Amino acid sequence: ESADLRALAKHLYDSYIKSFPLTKAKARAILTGKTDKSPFVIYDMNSLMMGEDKIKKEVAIRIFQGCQFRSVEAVQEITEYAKSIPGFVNLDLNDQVTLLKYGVHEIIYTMLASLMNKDGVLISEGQGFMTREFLKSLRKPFGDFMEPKFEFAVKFNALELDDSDLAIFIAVIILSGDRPGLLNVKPIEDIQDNLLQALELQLKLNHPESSQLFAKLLQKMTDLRQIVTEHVQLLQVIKKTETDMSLHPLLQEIYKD
Amino acid sequence: ESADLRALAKHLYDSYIKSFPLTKAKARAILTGKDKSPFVIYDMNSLMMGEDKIEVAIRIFQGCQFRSVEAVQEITEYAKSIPGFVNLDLNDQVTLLKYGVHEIIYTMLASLMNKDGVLISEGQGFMTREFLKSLRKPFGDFMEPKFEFAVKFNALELDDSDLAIFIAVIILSGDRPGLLNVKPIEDIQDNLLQALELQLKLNHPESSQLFAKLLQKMTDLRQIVTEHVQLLQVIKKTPLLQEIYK
Ligand SMILES: COC(=O)[C@H](Cc1ccc(OC(=O)C#Cc2ccc(OC)cc2O)cc1)Nc1ccccc1C(=O)c1ccccc1
Ligand SMILES: COc1ccc2ccc(=O)oc2c1
Repeated sequence: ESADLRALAKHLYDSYIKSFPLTKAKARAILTGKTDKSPFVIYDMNSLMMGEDKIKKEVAIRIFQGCQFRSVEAVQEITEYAKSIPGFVNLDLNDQVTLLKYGVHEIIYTMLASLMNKDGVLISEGQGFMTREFLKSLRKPFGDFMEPKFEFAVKFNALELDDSDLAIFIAVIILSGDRPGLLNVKPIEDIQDNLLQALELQLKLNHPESSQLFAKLLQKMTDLRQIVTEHVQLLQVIKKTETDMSLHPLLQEIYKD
Repeated sequence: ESADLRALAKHLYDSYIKSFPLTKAKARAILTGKDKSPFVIYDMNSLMMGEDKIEVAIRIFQGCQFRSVEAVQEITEYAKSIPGFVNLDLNDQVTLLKYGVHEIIYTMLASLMNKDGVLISEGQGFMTREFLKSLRKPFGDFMEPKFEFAVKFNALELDDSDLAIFIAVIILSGDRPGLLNVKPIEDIQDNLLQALELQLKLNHPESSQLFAKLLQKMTDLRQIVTEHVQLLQVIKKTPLLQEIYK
């Protein structure tokens, strides 16, 4: 029965809204230009320096540190959302930890896309907007850390997915049977089918004109995995290059593999 | 008319049954007996045996925390069922659910509980009251306070149907801190109180002022929740998983 699938989608969207402070719609409104929400934009060091006045060590490191603290915030929100997903809590604790560890970074990048536009990415709760170039400008090796994300962001954004569509999609990502170190795959696999079934109906209903959106969206997953692998490689260089720099413990634990 | 209250009462009962895997009647049948006896842990060995059938002090508490998380999701599904809960401001729904859950968990917990022991693993196993009491502080005290409440609360002899309305009343609480709008929450709560009152009289005509007595309990729930959090802070003083339970 579709109603069951529709109801499940409704639940996920509801959980998605409560779980995440900044929705895609809110981000789009600030970016679209729909006065109250207008974002201070950092395109230069002085603007970044200025940003402190109205927005919440080394600048390249400080900015990289900002993401690490923010990622921690995302992990907490994703983790909160993940519990919402029907039957995720029920799964074996190790599997819950394993799914979240592998799943979280992919979701963050997907979720990040909502903030991003070819020019820049929203920061500090949408209070400020950071230019893509400025992040690109960052001194090696830290400069091309958001360059991969931006590309995924235009390509993925192209989809034009609404928050409701995303909430189911993030759910599918988290509940992935094919995760290294899983004790039970079958319980996870069954849940994903429901998410997959719900997502498929949701896209058709939501984006009737769009064709093979489900297939196109599912393809996106390969890109997310590629991005995560690239980031880990980049992270490895950062640690050796910067002995002094410190990584968040929660973030480090996810990193270990 | 009155039919609406009865309609509401049945609707909550159906939602309550669907929402929760294990019911007081189902729990009752196992403690009373009626079809395989739950594995019983009275000893450290039995608990070790218990894991396979289905450190010492710390691990058990985690299971309760793990179970609680399951309860919150189950409660959330049932909470949605309640008429007009979904319509409420999303911040309010989160606030009612957040503050509401602990009181409901203990109330739900009570149905499983008997003076001697509390059921676990969906009635698969029974943990002896004495064994829980034995556990090294702060853990030894932790369960016992719940047992005392359960015995007194169980005294009412409420049926699952009575609980379902009662559970809705707890969730729909105006007092909760940070509510943006309370007119809708109190107005819905008022209707549920009306439904609960009618349900008790019909379901328990012989009982006198059962409604008032049930309303009285809430004070018990608030103190128990107050106690559990206070003990919990003390527990703190001794990875990703933290995030889950939080
Ligand atoms: C270690 O954690 C990570 O994997 C993160 C992934 C990530 C990427 C984006 C993200 O969300 C955000 O986009 C954000 C944010 C943010 C928040 C608060 C803030 O004020 C202090 C400032 C901010 O820019 C959240 C997480 N990436 C980084 C981690 C550390 C340092 C830099 C990054 C970058 O992604 C990065 C980035 C701009 C150049 C170069 C690199
Ligand atoms: C999963 O097994 C458990 C372990 C611990 C508890 C503790 C409280 C409870 O109500 O139910 C439980 C169930």
